[PDB]
Amino acid sequence: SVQQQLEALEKSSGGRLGVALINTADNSQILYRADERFAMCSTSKVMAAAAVLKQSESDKHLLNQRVEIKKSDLVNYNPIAEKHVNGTMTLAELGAAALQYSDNTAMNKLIAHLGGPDKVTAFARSLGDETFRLDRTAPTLNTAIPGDPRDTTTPLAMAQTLKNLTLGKALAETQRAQLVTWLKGNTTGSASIRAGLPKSWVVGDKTGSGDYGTTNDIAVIWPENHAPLVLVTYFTQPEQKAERRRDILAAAAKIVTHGF
Ligand SMILES: *C(=O)[C@@H](NC(=O)/C(=N\OC)c1csc(N)n1)[C@@H]1N=C(C(=O)O)C(=C)CS1
Repeated sequence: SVQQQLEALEKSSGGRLGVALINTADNSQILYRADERFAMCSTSKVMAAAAVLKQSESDKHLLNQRVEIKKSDLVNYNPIAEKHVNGTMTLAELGAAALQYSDNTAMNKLIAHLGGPDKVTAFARSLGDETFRLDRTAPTLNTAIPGDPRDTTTPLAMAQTLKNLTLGKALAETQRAQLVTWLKGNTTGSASIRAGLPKSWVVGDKTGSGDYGTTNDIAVIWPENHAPLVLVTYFTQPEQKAERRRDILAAAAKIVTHGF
């Protein structure tokens, strides 16, 4: 069975696997440690970007508002922001960079505008997500220390919220479409969930990487002849310097999407 397959995958993986798939055709779900907390790492950027999109609903000039990028803003990974030092990036461009290239500086600019990590949590709560919590900025929000509650959520919680954000009631249509466009254009998830699905399927996703070999990916999947699927695959390991295992995410995705 699917459950036995996931258990077998986890057993040989040397880590802890968290999976939550929602089939929007009948709202049925495939869950594996779906109620356990996992460090979200960069997958948390979706909530920060969505928070700004929500604001843009009542501020028509927000997305085009320029933000100055200084050398001091650069952190551990910022392939897009680095290209704009001494210049500016609009909030929309920061949203794009944060989601499609997982630019950590872009994420920090989004948090800074919103007023801090706690403001992202407040946004998640307003969506009915009582699990999500953002406590730090990038890159420390990716320490993924075992048992640390900071910057964590559960696979089911994130799956429900991602569904609400991309296919549901969370955002106004234009903003919802914008978030979807950003997710579909992600460049960082080839080897993750996407690697375990038919090549013709359209996918939007946000990956995450951190210490303890934490390897995450959250996605919305559009089959060619079926209703969308929302999938969260989180993976973490016992040693701080473990390698990321995107192959495990691809494997989990293949397992739970069999038949769709
Ligand atoms: C998000 O998860 C973030 N990850 C990091 O910045 C870190 N490691 O990534 C290799 C990190 C920060 S502190 C620490 N011990 N480790 C970005 N996300 C991705 C992704 O997988 O989507 C990146 C490719 C780049 S940085």
